[PDB]
Amino acid sequence: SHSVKIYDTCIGCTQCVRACPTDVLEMIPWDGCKAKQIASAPRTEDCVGCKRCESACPTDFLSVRVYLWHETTRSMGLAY
Amino acid sequence: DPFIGSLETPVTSSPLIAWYLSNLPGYRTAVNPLLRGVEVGLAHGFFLVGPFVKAGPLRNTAYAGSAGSLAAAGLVVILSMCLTIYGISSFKEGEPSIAPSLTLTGRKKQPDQLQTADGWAKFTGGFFFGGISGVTWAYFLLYV
Amino acid sequence: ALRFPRFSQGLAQDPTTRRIWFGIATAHDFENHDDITEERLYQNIFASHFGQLAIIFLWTSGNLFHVAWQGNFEAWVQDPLHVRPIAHAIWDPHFGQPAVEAFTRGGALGPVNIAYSGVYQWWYTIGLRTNGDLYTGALFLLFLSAISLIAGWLHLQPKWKPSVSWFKNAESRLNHHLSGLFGVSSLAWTGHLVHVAIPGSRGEYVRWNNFLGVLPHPQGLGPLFTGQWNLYAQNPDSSSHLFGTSQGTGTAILTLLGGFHPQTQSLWLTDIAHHHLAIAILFLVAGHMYRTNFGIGHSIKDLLEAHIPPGGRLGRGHRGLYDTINNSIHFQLGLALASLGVITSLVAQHMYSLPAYAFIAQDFTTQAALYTHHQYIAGFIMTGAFAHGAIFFIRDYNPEQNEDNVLARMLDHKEAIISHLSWASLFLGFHTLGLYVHNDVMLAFGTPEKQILIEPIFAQWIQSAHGKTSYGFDVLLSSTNSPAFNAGRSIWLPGWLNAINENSNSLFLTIGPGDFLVHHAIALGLHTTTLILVKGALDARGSKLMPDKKDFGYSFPCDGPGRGGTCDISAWDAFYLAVFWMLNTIGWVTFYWHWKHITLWQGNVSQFNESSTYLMGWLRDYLWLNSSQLINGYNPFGMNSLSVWAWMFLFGHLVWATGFMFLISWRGYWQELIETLAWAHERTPLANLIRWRDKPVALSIVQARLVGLAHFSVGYIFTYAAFLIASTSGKFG
Amino acid sequence: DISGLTPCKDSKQFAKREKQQIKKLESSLKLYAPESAPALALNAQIEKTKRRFDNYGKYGLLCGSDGLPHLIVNGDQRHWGEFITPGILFLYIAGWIGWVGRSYLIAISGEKKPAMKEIIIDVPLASRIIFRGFIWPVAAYREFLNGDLIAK
Amino acid sequence: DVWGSISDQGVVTHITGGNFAQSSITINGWLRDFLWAQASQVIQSYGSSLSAYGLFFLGAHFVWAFSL
Amino acid sequence: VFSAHFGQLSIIFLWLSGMYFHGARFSNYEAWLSDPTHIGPSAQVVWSIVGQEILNGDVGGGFRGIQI
Amino acid sequence: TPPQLDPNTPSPIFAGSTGGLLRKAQVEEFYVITWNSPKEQIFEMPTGGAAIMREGPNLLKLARKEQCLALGTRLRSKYKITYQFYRVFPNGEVQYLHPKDGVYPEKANPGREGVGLNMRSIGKNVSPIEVKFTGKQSYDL
Amino acid sequence: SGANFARAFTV
Ligand code: CLA
Ligand code: CLA
Ligand code: CLA
Ligand code: CLA
Ligand code: CLA
Ligand code: CLA
Ligand SMILES: CC1=C(/C=C/C(C)=C/C=C/C(C)=C/C=C/C=C(C)/C=C/C=C(C)/C=C/C2=C(C)CCCC2(C)C)C(C)(C)CCC1
Ligand code: SF4
Ligand code: SF4
Repeated sequence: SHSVKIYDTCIGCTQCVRACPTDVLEMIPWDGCKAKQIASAPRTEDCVGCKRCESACPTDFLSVRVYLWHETTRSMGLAY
Repeated sequence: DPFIGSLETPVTSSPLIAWYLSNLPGYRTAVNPLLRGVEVGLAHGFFLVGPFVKAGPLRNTAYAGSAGSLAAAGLVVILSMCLTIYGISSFKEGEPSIAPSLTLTGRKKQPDQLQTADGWAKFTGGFFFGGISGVTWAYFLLYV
Repeated sequence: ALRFPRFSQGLAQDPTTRRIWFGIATAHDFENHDDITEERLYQNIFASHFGQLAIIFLWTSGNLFHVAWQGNFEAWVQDPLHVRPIAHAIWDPHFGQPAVEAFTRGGALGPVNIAYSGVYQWWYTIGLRTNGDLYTGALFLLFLSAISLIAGWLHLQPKWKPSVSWFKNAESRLNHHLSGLFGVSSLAWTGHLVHVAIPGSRGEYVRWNNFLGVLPHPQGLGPLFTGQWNLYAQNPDSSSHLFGTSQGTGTAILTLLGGFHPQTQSLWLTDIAHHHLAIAILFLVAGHMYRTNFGIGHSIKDLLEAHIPPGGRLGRGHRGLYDTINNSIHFQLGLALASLGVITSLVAQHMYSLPAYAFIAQDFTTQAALYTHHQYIAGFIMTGAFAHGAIFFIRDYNPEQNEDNVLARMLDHKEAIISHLSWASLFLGFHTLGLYVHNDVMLAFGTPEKQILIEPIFAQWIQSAHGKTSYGFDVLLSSTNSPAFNAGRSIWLPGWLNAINENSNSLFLTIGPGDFLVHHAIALGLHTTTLILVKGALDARGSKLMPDKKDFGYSFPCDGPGRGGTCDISAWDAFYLAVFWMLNTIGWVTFYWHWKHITLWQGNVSQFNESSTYLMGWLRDYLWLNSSQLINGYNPFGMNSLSVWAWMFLFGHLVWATGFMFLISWRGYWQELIETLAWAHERTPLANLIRWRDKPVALSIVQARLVGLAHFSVGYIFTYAAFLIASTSGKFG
Repeated sequence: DISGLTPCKDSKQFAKREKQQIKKLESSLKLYAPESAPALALNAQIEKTKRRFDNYGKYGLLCGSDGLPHLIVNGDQRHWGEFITPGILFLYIAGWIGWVGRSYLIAISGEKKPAMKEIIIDVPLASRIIFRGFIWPVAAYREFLNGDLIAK
Repeated sequence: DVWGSISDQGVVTHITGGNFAQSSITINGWLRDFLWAQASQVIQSYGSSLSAYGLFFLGAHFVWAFSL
Repeated sequence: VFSAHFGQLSIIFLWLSGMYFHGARFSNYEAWLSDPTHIGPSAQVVWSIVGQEILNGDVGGGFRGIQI
Repeated sequence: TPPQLDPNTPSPIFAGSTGGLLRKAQVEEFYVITWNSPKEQIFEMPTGGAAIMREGPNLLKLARKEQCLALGTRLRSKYKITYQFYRVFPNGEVQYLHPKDGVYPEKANPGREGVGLNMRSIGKNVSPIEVKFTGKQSYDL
Repeated sequence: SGANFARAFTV
């Protein structure tokens, strides 16, 4: 399973949550920004590594990072 | 069930085709695997004898039949070795069989004993014996 | 922990077929194994070294035994110029009658293989004359392989296992390697040359049984200890000496004659013995520099810390470099690989102009094969040096402990170095291509006199300085009166000038307008390859497109399609790109050498001098002209002994063309194809009783790139080797 | 003379090559009518070949052993015009181009959107800038001494 | 096997001698008798009225190598 | 789409007109008409600027030009 | 929210296709998506082709989570229909997967724990030399 | 045919 980490540079624009095709990320309330919310990645074991979340993230460098790791049936996307 | 990854077509499910395929030695269930292996080996050896004796490097000499029969025997031996290796690597000893236990009607049936260590071993032994017998019978018939 | 990759659980958990591939791929990478420590890594490295030594010794033993058993050494030593060496016998059930008839060469009773490795001349020179010596050597090397394996197993034991602090004792290792490994070995080889090789060259047979009852020099050891060493050079070998016999010989064992042996066109054995003696003395004297347990010597860390320039133009200088070098193994590997590559290139450049083996200048195919082989090995090693430097920068570099020293300053200003390398490569490529195309068009229109031909003035001046009088300059050794000519005239100049001023040999060949452009092309290739490798090494830690490259590792596929798309962004991809340029440059160099030497050997040097200035000359007068005999190995009319070379030609072509598969097409299409094939196999009758254990998946991206590169290299190497050997063997001149 | 070369007005291979080319042209000349246009064209070609050979001989080049002229980039005073005299000229012209381009870029750095001026050149300002490069060495040297050549 | 020349007597001499039937069953035959033999006119056209064909022959090779 | 089709038709007609004018002006059609077997067609003539005049090969019929 | 059940829901009208379930469905797992449609209308299946969804509750079986999510997001975007899918094992266990809190993840809701949060910028991570010879990774700290 | 060829070499 891959590893998805959220850093504190986030501004809570909800784009990464919408972009995910496997329902990995979600948003929780926070107090470190104006939008008063941050992202989190509970269902990491479902991540397929498509890196769509990193494509839609406005920041000098991305506040959500995906590191590829040990592969498995779910993360590889095998239908058989 | 439409959502299963298969289709119902005239060729896939026909009375003649289903009857023919359900009578082949590899598809019987209540029969111990040794006899089915013997039959399969006999058929395969008798089929295999031909091309080696017909298109080999010694097809134009007087040594065509013996060389072809020996080549067919070697192929049968190699196939038996491959079958034994696959049986060792795939099935375990004490575990039950992994064959389906119900038919299209849904009526429960005894699982096939071929998908087991002892069953596959019997099948491979029968196949080896049948292949050798078929090869030698074809050699006897062709050049006598 | 359960499946085949016992050294990595992550590779054992996944059920696809990539587990096998990645288990085979990363077996020797001891840093990534789970539960690894420094001690285990060092001990595994030690055991691997021992195994490699055993393999090398077994290889040379097998070579010796096969030449002894299936060769014609005894018949070859009598008539060196009129007997073809035999490598080993051929047994093949697939061979037809004409193949058996055609391959029977030499004096054998069956098919054999002509040996182009050149071991016959080496073994003849070092003093072997019968097959008993070869059998004895084979047994000795078998014993050496056995003892190497035994030592490896012994040192893997718990009781004899060394500790980490032992491995990092740099000063003692340097002292012992400089004094014992180098100096003593050279001294022993000098002893062998004095005792066996030189007397064996004059007809006296010295062996183990009776080497105590013979005197290498009639005076003995008296002159050496007295001080009159000159007595060892009183009677040199006469100019009419015949190798292997006792006609017109002398008694000296250490000389400084210089030049080549007249009959064999090789270096004198006395000169070689003297050179080895001097080198051994120098190494023995120089090996006592560093401090050890006896309280005197030098300390390396204090040597490094003291070299900091006042004024701070270099910053902190060399402070902290000792620990950086010691604590990291990739730094050591990179340094060793760079040195080995330079040494290999030196060997390749020297062994063709100053041959040291008897009757090797008359064997053209052996010379060509040896030169090409050594140059390719040198290129690969030089690429590996930069690869391991980049790995070091990724893994073992600690920014805090190397603050403001030379490494930090290097990481500071990468942009200037990259820009200047790019400028130099652009300049060279632009102008070389322009000159070549202009010459080609001028020849195409039918007017050769409008060509651009530039004389290599500087190289010709260098050759004139060395003592060549074929141009007109009178500088240094060329001039009759000069401090250098007077200083060196009494010892070695009389032979050196005669050797260099002949036209047959390959020592300092004449050069004209054709060599200028080829040298500039070689420089362009070197600059471009260096640019690629240096950029990959310096941009490993990070850049502007991805400033956290050190977290993902040395090799990773990509970073998605975002930010415009980032393919081939890692340093592994920089190495994979630089391999192609290395191959291209080495190919250019080998083409130049082969064409120049074949034109020289064939008799006329005007063909090269008139057809090397435009590219159609290379395409028509080198490849097309010389492929005539190679492509005719087998035809509808028949076949001859060149059939195997044509077959390997086609084999190399096929492999090279197959590489394009993996180098062009990418993963998704093949994954979809595998999807469909899996459905087809699962849905068929009489074949669904068999089920797979590993789910079939397409190859990864980096794996596909590696496979394509391997195919490319194999095809390239095999095709060129076949062409070179067949073309040089067809005419034997 | 230099590096064992022969002066191009004394070598024989030069004359042999000239004769070969002239004979090759005259072989094709014979086919057509003497008054026809192809005859005039071939006569012009022959005249051009003869003039080129005479000019090459008179210019003081050095043919080699095989018969072709060789260029000397060494720096001898007898070959000033072989490499050194043209090369300097090139640099001049080349510098011109570079200087002009640089100036134009600065001339559009003031505005808020220089991209529009980069993709759609303006002719008045460019024509004003073009002729300032005729004295590029002097301006470049003065800027280097002042220190405005390098950004800070 | 089709093009060629005919004489007054009646015999027909083809361009390549009719070797397609026996030499085209091997890859070596396609490389030697077709690519190697028929490329003589392309490369030996320098200094003649067909030099542009050789120039384009080299230029196409350059572009093909450039594409990689 | 209609307008683009019309533009393409105009370009094709211009190309055909150019080919016909080249056949009319710089060609040896009248020479080829009488003796077609021994004369090579040619409808392009090269200028004499640099040394490219060697491209004006002798096709036949008292003409020099690039064979078409 | 309490997870629901899918006892006896019928299925959409289909003619069959070769992109359905495979041996993995019998061996490893599959997924079941349920929704509610106000009218009988034609939609497009993720596997391939077109099908017709009936009025009332509709249930479907799929092989991967991505197919379920793609069909669900198409339903949400085009038809304005809520949906929910579960995962089914060969042993009969049913696991509720889509919205666990009863609310789509794009909207914040109190009661959600933070997972995998690093309270530093992406450029404050340590170098790989710091974490060498240990199992942990630089970004994990 | 000569005039057509001469048209190119008028200058
Ligand atoms: C070191 C490399 C070496 C190599 C490449 C060869 C190569 C060859 N051998 Mg020779 N040979 C060698 C050493 C070697 N030999 C030694 C040490 C002996 C003494 C036992 C012989 C004795 C020998 C005989 C008696 C014969 C050959 C023959 C042959 C040929 C056919 C191959 C075969 O039948 O193997 C035969 C090999 C052996 C019976 C034993 C050799 C194996 C040694 C013990 C170890 C090799 C280990 C290898 C390096 C694995 C390392 C793994 C590592 C990469 C991880 C082939 C040219 C045959 C021939 O004549 O055909 C024309 C044959 O009749 N060889
Ligand atoms: C004086 C005694 C001594 C000696 C003889 C050696 C010798 C050696 N050590 Mg060292 N070592 C010593 C002391 C000594 N050590 C001490 C005290 C320590 C503790 C600090 C170490 C620590 C140590 C380690 C940790 C390791 C070694 C290793 C080795 C081996 C090097 C590999 C190799 O064979 O290269 C061959 C070397 C030479 C022949 C030198 C020649 C190189 C030049 C460039 C030759 C130029 C080529 C020339 C033209 C030849 C012609 C070719 C021919 C075919 C014609 C070798 C057995 C390595 C190994 O292999 O272990 C098994 C290794 O792992 N050593
Ligand atoms: C002096 C010895 C030497 C040593 C000890 C090392 C040591 C190391 N290298 Mg370095 N390296 C060297 C020389 C050396 N290298 C050279 C000369 C090069 C230039 C090519 C490189 C370039 C290099 C790269 C590019 C990489 C390393 C890496 C590694 C590490 C992993 C090893 C491994 O997994 O490979 C095991 C490899 C194999 C078993 C599979 C490949 C086998 C090749 C492709 C076979 C080619 C096919 C064959 C010839 C077919 C013949 C067919 C027949 C018809 C002829 C290891 C620490 C790897 C790393 O990531 O380290 C951190 C890494 O990726 N090295
Ligand atoms: C033979 C074909 C070929 C050629 C010509 C090049 C050329 C070049 N390579 Mg590439 N390369 C190739 C194949 C080739 N490569 C392959 C197979 C690989 C493996 C993937 C690479 C990988 C590679 C790498 C990794 C790098 C390069 C770089 C370079 C540049 C090196 C500097 C230099 O040589 O400038 C000489 C310049 C020229 C010869 C270019 C041609 C000039 C043209 C002909 C002039 C325009 C004239 C004309 C009017 C055209 C009009 C067009 C028409 C439509 C009007 C240069 C552009 C290096 C780099 O970028 O350095 C800056 C570098 O980093 N190459
Ligand atoms: C130059 C060599 C080359 C070769 C041999 C192939 C081979 C093939 N291509 Mg690839 N391809 C290439 C270059 C090449 N390609 C290039 C440059 C591209 C552009 C990117 C592609 C892109 C491509 C696509 C897009 C597709 C293929 C497909 C195919 C396959 C077609 C089916 C078939 O004919 O295979 C049968 C095998 C051969 C004809 C190869 C020769 C084998 C002979 C008989 C020797 C066998 C020897 C024997 C078994 C050896 C055993 C000994 C050993 C145990 C030691 C086949 C694997 C198609 C495919 O996969 O669909 C089926 C397809 O979809 N290729
Ligand atoms: C406008 C003027 C201009 C100037 C002053 C420079 C200046 C420089 N270039 Mg750059 N460059 C330019 C345009 C320019 N460049 C363009 C248009 C390109 C894209 C083709 C490049 C691409 C480029 C590369 C790839 C490299 C440089 C490098 C360099 C440096 C070394 C010199 C050299 O190698 O030239 C190289 C020159 C070229 C390859 C072609 C330049 C010729 C252009 C077409 C002329 C400028 C014309 C312009 C349209 C005029 C408009 C003004 C008008 C409206 C009034 C130097 C700082 C080198 C380096 O980095 O050195 C540190 C290097 O690696 N340049
Ligand atoms: C990445 C990296 C790396 C790598 C690097 C490299 C790879 C390098 C190389 C380098 C090289 C490869 C170099 C070379 C050099 C050389 C030289 C420096 C030479 C010199 C010479 C001389 C000086 C000579 C002289 C002379 C002559 C000329 C003649 C005779 C006389 C005399 C002797 C005087 C490392 C590992 C570090 C680590 C870090 C990073
Ligand atoms: S896209 Fe980036 S900035 Fe926006 S919520 Fe997700 S992590 Fe935060
Ligand atoms: S990589 Fe893809 S699946 Fe994984 S969290 Fe990002 S968007 Fe979701």
